[PDB]
Amino acid sequence: MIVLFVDFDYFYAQVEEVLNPSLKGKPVVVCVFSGRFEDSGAVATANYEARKFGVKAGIPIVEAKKILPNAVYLPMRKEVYQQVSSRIMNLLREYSEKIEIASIDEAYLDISDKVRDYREAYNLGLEIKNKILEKEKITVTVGISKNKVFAKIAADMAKPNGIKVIDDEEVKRLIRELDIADVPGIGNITAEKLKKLGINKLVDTLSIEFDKLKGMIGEAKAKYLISLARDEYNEPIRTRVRKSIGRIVTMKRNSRNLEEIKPYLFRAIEESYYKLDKRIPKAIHVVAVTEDLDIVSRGRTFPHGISKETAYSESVKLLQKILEEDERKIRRIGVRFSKFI
DNA sequence: GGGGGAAGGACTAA
DNA sequence: TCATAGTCCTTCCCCC
Ligand SMILES: [Mg+2]
Ligand SMILES: [Mg+2]
Repeated sequence: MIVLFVDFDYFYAQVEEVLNPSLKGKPVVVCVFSGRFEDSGAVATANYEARKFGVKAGIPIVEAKKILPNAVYLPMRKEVYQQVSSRIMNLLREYSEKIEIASIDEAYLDISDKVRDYREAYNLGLEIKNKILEKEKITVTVGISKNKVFAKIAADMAKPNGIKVIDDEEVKRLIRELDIADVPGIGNITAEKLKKLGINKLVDTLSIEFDKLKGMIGEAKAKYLISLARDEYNEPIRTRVRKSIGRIVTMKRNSRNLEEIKPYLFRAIEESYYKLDKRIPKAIHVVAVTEDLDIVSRGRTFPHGISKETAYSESVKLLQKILEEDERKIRRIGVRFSKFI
């Protein structure tokens, strides 16, 4: 299997550039303004001009302004980025029916039946970068290898505006050298549990007692890491099916007053159903972001489709169940639907 | 012993 | 006042 992975570069920021060419060269910061106070919120992303100085996805807009008070700050326009994204995905289908859209800016193409070696793949990668730059003036990084995971690692190494192949020999090389924390699926919490076992390279997972690793990081991740170690991982590229759709919204001020949170809850439902678009969910969950940031969630599954009417009354029950089972004030409130028919 | 689903918190990522 | 969507893992639970 020859997988080709595509990841758009500093996407939201780059799209803002394409719609306003005069931003080219200046640090650009796309923000999610929460609204409780001027400059409240986080950075969704930044171009490399801004990123070069420490301004990057996740930090408070406040900080970014202290680092680069003169960078361009723009409100995130997801709808716009999503349409640009869809158009790019379509260009990708012209290269393989077997395509997996991982996120708004990531996709895997199984090009096994399109090329015969990593040389042709590489050229096809170039064709793709030029096609996109051409049609949408968007630069992307291409990663090529024998499976989804390494194709993604290839990309991580070559970004931005790059392209890299990781042949079988380099795979085995990485299995021993590559820092295990840089493996897709391994987060901080998991990276830590691993270090606490001397495990710092994939190979180290082959020498350790399984049940020992399993009891530490869970059975699924254990099998995942090992299979990668044995150079055996090869999950198929498959059309993705969003299993759930929801929306969570931050409130002006925290509280635990049902009637004061209702507005937000309902606003979150209207926005969600909209997104549902044709989909009828059989399950629903009300999600809460406590003052301390912990997450409290209570949901329920029904034996049939959920009407917006139901969603309404039902969400209030779940909301209160949360209210009674947690004495914390709520910072953000949202809803989430799943188990579509 | 395990198929299978429902619920709640974990974990990645974003 | 710093703090922005989704997928699974783990557990209990009915039950063949
Ligand atoms: Mg990405
Ligand atoms: Mg990207």
